[PDB]
Amino acid sequence: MKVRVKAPCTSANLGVGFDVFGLCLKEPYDVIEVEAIDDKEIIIEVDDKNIPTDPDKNVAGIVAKKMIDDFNIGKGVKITIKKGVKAGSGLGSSAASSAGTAYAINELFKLNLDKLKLVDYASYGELASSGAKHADNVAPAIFGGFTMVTNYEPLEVLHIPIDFKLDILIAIPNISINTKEAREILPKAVGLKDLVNNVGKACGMVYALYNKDKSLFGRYMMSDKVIEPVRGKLIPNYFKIKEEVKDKVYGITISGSGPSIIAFPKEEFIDEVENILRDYYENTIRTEVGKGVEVV
Amino acid sequence: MKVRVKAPCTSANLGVGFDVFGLCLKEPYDVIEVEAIDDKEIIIEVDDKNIPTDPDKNVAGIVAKKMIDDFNIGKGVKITIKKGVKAGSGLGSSAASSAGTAYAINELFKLNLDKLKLVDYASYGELASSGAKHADNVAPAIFGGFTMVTNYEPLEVLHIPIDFKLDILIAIPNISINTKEAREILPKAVGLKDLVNNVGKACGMVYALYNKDKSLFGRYMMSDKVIEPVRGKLIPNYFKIKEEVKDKVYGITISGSGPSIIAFPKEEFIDEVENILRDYYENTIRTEVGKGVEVV
Repeated sequence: MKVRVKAPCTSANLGVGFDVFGLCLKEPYDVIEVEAIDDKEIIIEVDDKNIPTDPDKNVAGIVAKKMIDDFNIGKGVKITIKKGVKAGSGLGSSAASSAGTAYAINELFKLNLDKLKLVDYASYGELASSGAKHADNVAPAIFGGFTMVTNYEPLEVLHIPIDFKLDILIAIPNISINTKEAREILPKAVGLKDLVNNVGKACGMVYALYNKDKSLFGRYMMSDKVIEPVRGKLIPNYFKIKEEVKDKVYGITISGSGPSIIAFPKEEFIDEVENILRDYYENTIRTEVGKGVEVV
Repeated sequence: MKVRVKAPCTSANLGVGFDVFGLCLKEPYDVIEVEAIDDKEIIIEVDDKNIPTDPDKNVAGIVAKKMIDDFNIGKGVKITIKKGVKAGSGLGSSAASSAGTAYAINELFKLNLDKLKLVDYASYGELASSGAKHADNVAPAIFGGFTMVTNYEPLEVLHIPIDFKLDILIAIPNISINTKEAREILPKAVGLKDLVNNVGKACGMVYALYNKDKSLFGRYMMSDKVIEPVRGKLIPNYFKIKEEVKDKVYGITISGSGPSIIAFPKEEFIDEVENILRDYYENTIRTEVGKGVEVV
């Protein structure tokens, strides 16, 4: 009685969509196995030893218990986790485990819950663990494609399938940013003009997706002046890299809280951009939009 | 050389889309005529003398001028204007004359400008007469349907045709609000929470239009907490009316800077909602989404 799942990384904010937008990646991902066991206990194992194994501290254990309790499940579970990427990289690492666990529990115990509810449960875990739902990483991990968290409580998620091709390049710097550090960078207030600018550009990106227009999507994506200029200072060579790939990408910005960089290379310069990225960051991967947590 | 046209009113902002969103109405509308005359004179006729006939001060005169200098239009022009609604009510009355003018000029002399260029010239008029492009009103007037002004400098406009029926009820309170005075009350800075809320809700409205979801569009429309709670205090009974038609409309908000109000009544309650609006205000009009300026 077990289930094995692939839970993908995700890239949130996407420039002008801070705390709303989320794009699901195909790679990297967490591989998670959940096994029903007879004694009413929650046991966790993770291939990354610094990660707590205490079911009350590990986001995966926190999600399992809440679901086990809510659905008055008899069994306990053994959760085995192979991490795709370290937390603090801006790639929704913790969200992958939260989403992956909610989705795996739903499968193993036949709960038949719809996706929005799985996002809710996964978010319960992120909240308990870090003080915030991080629904904008959890939603794309569960739905796949592009998502928008358009109300935080009650939680509402709008999903926009991405059916055209969208190559993605991810540069992963060897530094980290935890949830506390991410908030420190945030501006205290925003000028009316910036709100207007961001609302307009963010809405234009939605229009761009429905019109399959990658240039428009990427161009508007690079317009934020509220957060990006400050968040970008935290990433070595970010602005310089942005300048150097300028005409070879549809768009490039910071992934989530950073420090990872996400770029959408034009088809003709994909290897060149990958190479340029590698020259600054050895840990660079090539992916595409993902379909969300899937049974493997 | 005679061109007769209909310039429609438009509703800008729509709650969370301020300075960006614009919706073209079918009515009210200006009726404008432009005939080619020989002398290098710009002559203006307007049903009411509250509207300045002097070509340098009347927006339609300005759009008429700057359009000839540019194109070397041989003969001068005389313009007849029948106003749809009183300016300063929040229905794009002025943009109706500007956009109506440019669309005619282009029509009358078979120039082949771009709907966008026409928006440009029309804005030039609103600009040359108020310093502001008022493009969020002029764009829907030209394009018809729903538009988004996504960049003010240069001008960028995205159009979303409204292919389904969208009933509209407009209430025009017998009061005036200084467009300018109501610029200072507006906060000049906003909290991050509001950036997040508005970006999410506005993007959700775009999603709603593509999914032809009136309910979602109207509910998100009523979610602004930056401008609406402030501007709405100056509209007698607005807040109380919003609560009263609560379940009978998909949504209800301020049209532009007010005092006019725009509601999307549910099919089932259109008569009753229009009656409630007539009971509070006196002037009500039942329309739907328009298609922009067209040859009559």
